[PDB]
Amino acid sequence: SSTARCSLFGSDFVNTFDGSMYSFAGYCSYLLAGGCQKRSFSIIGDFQNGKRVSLSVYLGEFFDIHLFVNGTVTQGDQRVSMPYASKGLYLETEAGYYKLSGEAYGFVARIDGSGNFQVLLSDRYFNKTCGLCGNFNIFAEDDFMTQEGTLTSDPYDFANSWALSSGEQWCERASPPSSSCNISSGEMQKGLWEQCQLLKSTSVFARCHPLVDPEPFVALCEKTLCECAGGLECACPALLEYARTCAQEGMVLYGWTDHSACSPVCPAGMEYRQCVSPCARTCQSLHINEMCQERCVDGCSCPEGQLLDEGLCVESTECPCVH
Amino acid sequence: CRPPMVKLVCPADNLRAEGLECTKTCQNYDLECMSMGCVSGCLCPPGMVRHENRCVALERCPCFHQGKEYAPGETVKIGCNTCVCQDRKWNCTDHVCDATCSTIGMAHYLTFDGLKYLFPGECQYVLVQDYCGSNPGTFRILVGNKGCSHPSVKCKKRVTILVEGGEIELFDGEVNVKRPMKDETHFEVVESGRYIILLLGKALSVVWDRHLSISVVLKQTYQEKVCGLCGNFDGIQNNDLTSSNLQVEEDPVDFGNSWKVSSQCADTRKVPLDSSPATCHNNIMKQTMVDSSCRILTSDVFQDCNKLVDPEPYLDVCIYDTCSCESIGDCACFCDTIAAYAHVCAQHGKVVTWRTATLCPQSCEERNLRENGYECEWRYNSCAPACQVTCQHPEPLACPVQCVEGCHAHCPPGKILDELLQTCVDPEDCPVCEVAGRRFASGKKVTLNPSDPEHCQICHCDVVNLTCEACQEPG
Amino acid sequence: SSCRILTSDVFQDCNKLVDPEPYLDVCIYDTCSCESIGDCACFCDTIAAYAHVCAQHGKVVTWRTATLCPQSCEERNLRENGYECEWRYNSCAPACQV
Amino acid sequence: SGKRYPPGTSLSRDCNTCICRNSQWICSNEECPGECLVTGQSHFKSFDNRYFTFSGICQYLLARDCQDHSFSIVIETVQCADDRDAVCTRSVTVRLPGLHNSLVKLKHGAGVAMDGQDVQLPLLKGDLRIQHTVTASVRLSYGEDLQMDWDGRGRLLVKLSPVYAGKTCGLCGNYNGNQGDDFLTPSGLAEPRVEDFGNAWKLHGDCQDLQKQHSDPCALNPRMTRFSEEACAVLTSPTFEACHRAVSPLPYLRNCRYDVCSCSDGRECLCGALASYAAACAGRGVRVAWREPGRCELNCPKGQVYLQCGTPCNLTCRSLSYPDEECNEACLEGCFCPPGLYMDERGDCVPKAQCPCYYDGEIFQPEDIFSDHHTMCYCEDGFMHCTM
Ligand SMILES: *[C@@H]1O[C@H](CO)[C@@H](O)[C@H](O)[C@H]1NC(C)=O
Ligand SMILES: *[C@@H]1O[C@H](CO)[C@@H](O)[C@H](O)[C@H]1NC(C)=O
Ligand SMILES: *[C@@H]1O[C@H](CO)[C@@H](O)[C@H](O)[C@H]1NC(C)=O
Ligand SMILES: *[C@@H]1O[C@H](CO)[C@@H](O)[C@H](O)[C@H]1NC(C)=O
Ligand SMILES: *[C@@H]1O[C@H](CO)[C@@H](O)[C@H](O)[C@H]1NC(C)=O
Ligand SMILES: *[C@@H]1O[C@H](CO)[C@@H](O)[C@H](O)[C@H]1NC(C)=O
Ligand SMILES: [Ca+2]
Ligand SMILES: [Ca+2]
Ligand SMILES: [Ca+2]
Repeated sequence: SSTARCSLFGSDFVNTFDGSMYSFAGYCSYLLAGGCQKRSFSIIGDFQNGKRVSLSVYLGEFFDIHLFVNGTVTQGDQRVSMPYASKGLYLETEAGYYKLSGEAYGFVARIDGSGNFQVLLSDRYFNKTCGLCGNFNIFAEDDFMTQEGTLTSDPYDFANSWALSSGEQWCERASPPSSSCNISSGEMQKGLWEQCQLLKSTSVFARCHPLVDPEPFVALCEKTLCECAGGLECACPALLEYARTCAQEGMVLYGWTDHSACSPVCPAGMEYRQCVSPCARTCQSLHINEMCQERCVDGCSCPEGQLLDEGLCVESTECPCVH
Repeated sequence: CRPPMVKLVCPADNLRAEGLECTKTCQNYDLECMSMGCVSGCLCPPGMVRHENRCVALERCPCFHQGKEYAPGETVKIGCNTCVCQDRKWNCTDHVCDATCSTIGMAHYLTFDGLKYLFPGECQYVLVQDYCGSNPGTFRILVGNKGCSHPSVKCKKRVTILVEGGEIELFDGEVNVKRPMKDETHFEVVESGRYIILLLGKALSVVWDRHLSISVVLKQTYQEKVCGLCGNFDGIQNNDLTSSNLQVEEDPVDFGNSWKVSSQCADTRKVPLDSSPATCHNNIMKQTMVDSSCRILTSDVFQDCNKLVDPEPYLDVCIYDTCSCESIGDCACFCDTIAAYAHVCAQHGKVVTWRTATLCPQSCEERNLRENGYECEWRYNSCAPACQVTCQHPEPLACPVQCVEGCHAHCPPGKILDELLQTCVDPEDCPVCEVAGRRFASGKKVTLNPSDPEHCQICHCDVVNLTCEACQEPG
Repeated sequence: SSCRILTSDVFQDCNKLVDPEPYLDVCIYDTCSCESIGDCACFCDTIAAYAHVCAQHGKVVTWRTATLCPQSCEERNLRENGYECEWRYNSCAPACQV
Repeated sequence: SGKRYPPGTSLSRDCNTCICRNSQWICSNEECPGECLVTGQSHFKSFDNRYFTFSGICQYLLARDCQDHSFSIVIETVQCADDRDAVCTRSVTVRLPGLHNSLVKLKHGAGVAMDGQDVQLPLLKGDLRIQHTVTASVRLSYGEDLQMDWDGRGRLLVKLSPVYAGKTCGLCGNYNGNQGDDFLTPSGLAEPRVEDFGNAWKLHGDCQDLQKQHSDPCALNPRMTRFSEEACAVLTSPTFEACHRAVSPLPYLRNCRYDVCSCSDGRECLCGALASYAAACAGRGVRVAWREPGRCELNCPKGQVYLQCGTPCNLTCRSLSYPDEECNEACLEGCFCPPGLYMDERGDCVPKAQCPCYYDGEIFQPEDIFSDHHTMCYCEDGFMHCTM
C-alpha cells in the first residue's frame, strides 16, 4: 500500500483514511490531516454553507495556498497564476484535475471537476495524524479521536472539535440539517432506489465486494435520492467514490461508466478516461520515455491524437512553436 | 474491599466526612483539601498512605525531585550543596556557592544572581567593581564594545581590568599587560583550549573565549560588596537593576547607560519591543529557519542538560543574535551561543558532544602540521580539564572551571606540555626550577620574602639555574 | 568584501589563468539570497569551486583556515577505540588512487 | 527613566519614596503588599513578580499561610476549549479556620457559596466582607490583610499585606522579595522546570501530571498567526507609551499570543489580555484609554456609560442608607450614569427620591412610614430617618 486516501465527496460526505463514512454539513474551516504532536503541515477544508469552497495547505506558520473549485488560487491574499512550484509544492493540473503535491512533506491533494476533494498521505503518518479524516491506523472504529483526546459517536461534536477560526471567519457550531425527505417521497423513491442497488448486481462492481463492502455506500446514497429532482444522476457520486476506493485498494475496474449514465464532468474536448497516465505527451514535451513510471491514474484526457496545448485538445498537425 | 485497607462510609454526624475525595497520598499529605462529603469508598488505615497503587505502610515514602523517586537517605547534589531527605522533606546545606557573570553573545548579560537582560551598547561600561558605596575596594573590571549595537561579524569586545594598581587588557584574541601589578604572586594565566583563563586572587577569576564571552567568577568573600552590569551578588534577583544613582529601573536600557564610563558618549536608544529583531522582521521564513536551527537547544543530545538548565534564555539569545547578524563565511554568531549553553551544562557535570562536521566544525589540525612531521597530539575535546600541569605551570592551581572545550594536546604519561613549542616533551627538558629542593613553580620571576630582612635568603631561577642572589641591606 | 577573497594574495597565481569575475558574480548572488545561520555553505562552496578549477590548471591553493570554512576531518579517526590518526584534510590530493 | 529631575524632588514607587540629593536617590526600603495574579488561560504571577504559565488540570494549592493557618486558597482548573493548551480556571475555594472553619467557593458566574448555600450579597459578617464591584465582579475582604477579586471567567487576584512576608507557600510563592526561590516545592527544595513545580502542589492523585508546557499554540491553529501578531502589537505601540516605563510589556505580550491562538473566542481573550496590562499600569498610577469601537468598547446598559476613572462612594442607593460608613476606595473604571442618578436593586439608576432604604437587612420603599411602640421611622430619600 504505502499510502492512504481520504475523500470529501458529494454534498457533505466524508471518507476517512480507514473506511468510515459520515456526513458533515460544515459552515467554516476544518482540519483534514496533519500531525497531532508536531505539525509541519496542515491540510484544511473551507466551507461556506454546507457546500465546500476551497482546500488549503499551511506549512507551519510561514506559507499558505488556497485552491478553490472555481479555479482561483492565492498565496495569502495575492491571487497567483497556475502552475506554481514554490517551497516544495507543485500546484499543477493532471488529467484535467488540479493537483497540489508535497512529496517532500508527504502528501498529494487534488480536486476534481465536480468539486470533490481528495488527499493521499504517506505511511510515515500511520497512527501519527488526526483530524476530520481521522487517524491512520487500520481500525475504523476509532476514527473519532477528538482534539480533546477522547472518543465520540456523533460525527458533528467530533468534527466541530476540529474547527479552526481566523480573525475574519469566527465560526459557530454546526447542526444536522432538517430532513425534508420523510415528507417528500413516493413513486420517486421506488424508481430512484434502483441506482443505489446496481453496485451489488452489475458484474463490473460485483468483484470489489471482497476488497470493500458497498453497505455504507448504499446507505449514504439512499438519503440523497430524495431531495433532488429530474434525473437519475443523483446516485453516481456514491458510485464514483466506490470505484476510486477499489482502485486505491489495488483493483482497477474498467468500463463502469459506459452504462451507468453518469459521466464525470470535464472540460471541452476531453472525456472521462479511466486509468490514464499522468504524463500525457503534450505538444511541447520532450520525447523522454521510461521515466514517468508512476501509478496509473483516473481522469479525463484528450482523444487518441489531439494533443494538449494550453488547456484544450488540438491535432498534432496544428502544434505551434514558442519564442 | 481488600484487607490492606478498611472501608469507609459517610457519617451523618458531621459534614467533615473526608474520605475517598480527600485521598491522602504522599505529595498531598501536608497539603490541605476540600470536601463536600465522603464517596463512601475504601481508604487506607490512619497510619499510611497510597503510592503507585501500593498503600505504603509507613510515612517514609519518597522525596521527589525532577520527577524522580528517592527513597529516604538518598542524596542529590545541587550546586556545591549536597542534600538529603530525612523524614519526607529534603535537607540541604547552606554553603553559598560561587557565582558567574556572562556575556551571552553580543548584547546580553547574565547577572550573578541570575538575570538575563538586553542591553546593546557601543560605549565603555562597568561590568563589575568593588568600588561601590562604603567599600574601600580592590578591583574595577570594565568592558568596551565597538560596533555592537547590532550583533554581527562586527562587535569586537575589549576588556580592561584594574586591580592592585595593574592594567591588563585584552582584544584580538590576545592578552596585553600595560601596567604590572604589585602582588604578582596571585597573577596567573592559563591558555587552555578555546579559552584564556585568568586568575587574579583568591576570589577573582576571568574566562574569555577570545571573541565575545566574558565570565568573571567570584566567591563568598564579596557577598554584597560589588556592583555594575552584573549586579551585587546578594542572592536577590529583583535588585540587580539598581543603577549608579541608587535606585532600581524597570527598563534595562536605562540601567546600562548609568554604568557607562564616559558621560559624554551616546546613550543607546529605547528600541520598540519586537520579537523579530532586525532581519527576521519582514522575512517570516528566515524567522522560522533561525528558530528550527536554534531548537537544537531542545534536542536529543541536550535532554540531560535541559532538566538542569532552562534553555529558554539561551534560545532567546540564539534568535536575537543571528537574526541581526548576517553570517557569510564565519558562522560564529550562531555557534558561540550554543557553545555557551554547553559550557554551562558541563559545569553542572553534563558533558555534551553537539559538534559535527556540517555544524560548527572546529578543526584542530593546524597545531600538528607546522611541525615537519605530523606528530598528531592535538585533538578537539567535548570538555577537557582547563587546570592541568605544564612546563610553565607545573603545580596544581585553583580551578574555577572544571572543564573547557577546544583543541587539547595529549601524549602518554611521563611527558609534559609547553606552549612555546606546540608539541609535548619529557619533564626534565622543561625549563623547570627547584632551588634548595622544595617544589614550586617553574622558576617564577618573583622576589621571595621581602618581609624579614634577616631571614631574607632570596633565590630566583630563570630556567634551570641553581642560583641565589643577595638581599640588599637597608643600612 | 568577503567575496573579494577571490582577488586575494593566495589566489594571485590563479587570477592570471582564470578570471575571478564570473565566480565573484556567483558569490554575491548566492549568499545575498541565502540566509546562512549555522551552515556557512552557500559561501564556502562558491570558493571551493574556483579553487577546484585553479587546481586543474596546476595551481594548488590553500585558502581554508579555522575561522573561514574550517572543514574538520577528525571524525574518521575517533570511531576507532584508539585514535589512529590517518585521515587528514588535504588542499588538493589525487582522486585516482589504489 | 531617561528624565532629568531637579535636586530635592521626591518620587514615589507606589510603596516607597526616593529623594534626589547630590545626584543620588535616597530611597526607603519598607515592605510592600503582594499581588499574586491568575488570569488568561493559565498565566500566573507570583507575589515576588515571577511570571510563568502552567497548563495543569487538577485542583491546585495557590496560596496558604504556612506558619500559622489563617487561610488557604485552592484553584480548580479545567480545559477551556478544543485545544489542549487552553486551560482556564473555573472556580476558587477559600478556607477560613478562624470562622467556624468555613469554606467559601467563588463560582464561575461570579457567584459565591458558603458551605453549599448560595448567598445574596453583601455578606457583612464580622471579619470578612463580600460585596459586588463596579464591574459585576466580587471582592472578598477578610479583615484588612486579605483582598481577592473575581473568578467568574478566571481573573483571580489576591492582595496580601506585609505581615505575611515569608510565611506563605503555594504556586504564588513565599512572598519574601526574591524571584528566584518561587519554584520552591513542598519538600523545601527548588525545581528548575515549571512542569514539575506545579504538579507538586496538586491535591489529588487521580489527576494527571503535565509532561509538557508549550509556548506556541499557534502551531496547531496556523490560521491565527497573523491576527495574534497584529492584534497585540498595540501593546508595544505608542497607545500604551505611558507605562512601558512603569511595568514591562513583553510578558503581557507573551500571554496575549498564547491566549488568542488557544481560546475559543479571541474577541474576549484579546480584550482580556490588554486589560490585564492596563490594570497593571493603573496599579502604578498610569491610567490609559485603550477602548475603541474596534478595540472592545463595552456596551454599558441604557442609563449607564463608560467612565475611565470614577468613584464607588456615592453611586449605589445603599450608600445613602449608610452615610457614616466610609469609602476608602480608589478612582475605578466601569459603567456609571450621571451623578444625580443612583443605582437600584434592579440595576436601574434613578434619582435619590425613588431610592429605597436597606435598613436592618430588609428593604423599604421611598415613603414607607414604619412604626412600633418604642420607635418610629420613615424612609424619605434613601435614608431612613429613625427616632425613638
Ligand atoms: C469563485 O471564483 C471567482 C473567480 O474570480 C473568485 O473571485 C471567487 O472568490 C470564487 N469563490 C469564492 C467563494 O471564493
Ligand atoms: C497510537 O499512538 C498512541 C499514543 O501513543 C498509542 O497509545 C497507541 O498504542 C498507538 N496505536 C497503535 C495502533 O500503534
Ligand atoms: C537536617 O540536617 C541538620 C544537620 O545539622 C539537622 O540538624 C536537622 O535536624 C536535619 N533535619 C532537618 C530537616 O532540618
Ligand atoms: C574528551 O575528553 C574526555 C576527558 O579527558 C575524554 O574522556 C574523551 O575521550 C575526549 N574525547 C575527545 C573527542 O577527545
Ligand atoms: C642563573 O642566575 C645566575 C645569577 O647568579 C646567572 O648568572 C645565570 O646566567 C642564570 N642562568 C640562566 C640560565 O639564566
Ligand atoms: C597533499 O598535501 C601535501 C602538502 O601540501 C602535499 O605534499 C601532497 O603532495 C598532497 N597530496 C598528494 C599526496 O599528492
Ligand atoms: Ca482509526
Ligand atoms: Ca542582586
Ligand atoms: Ca520568593
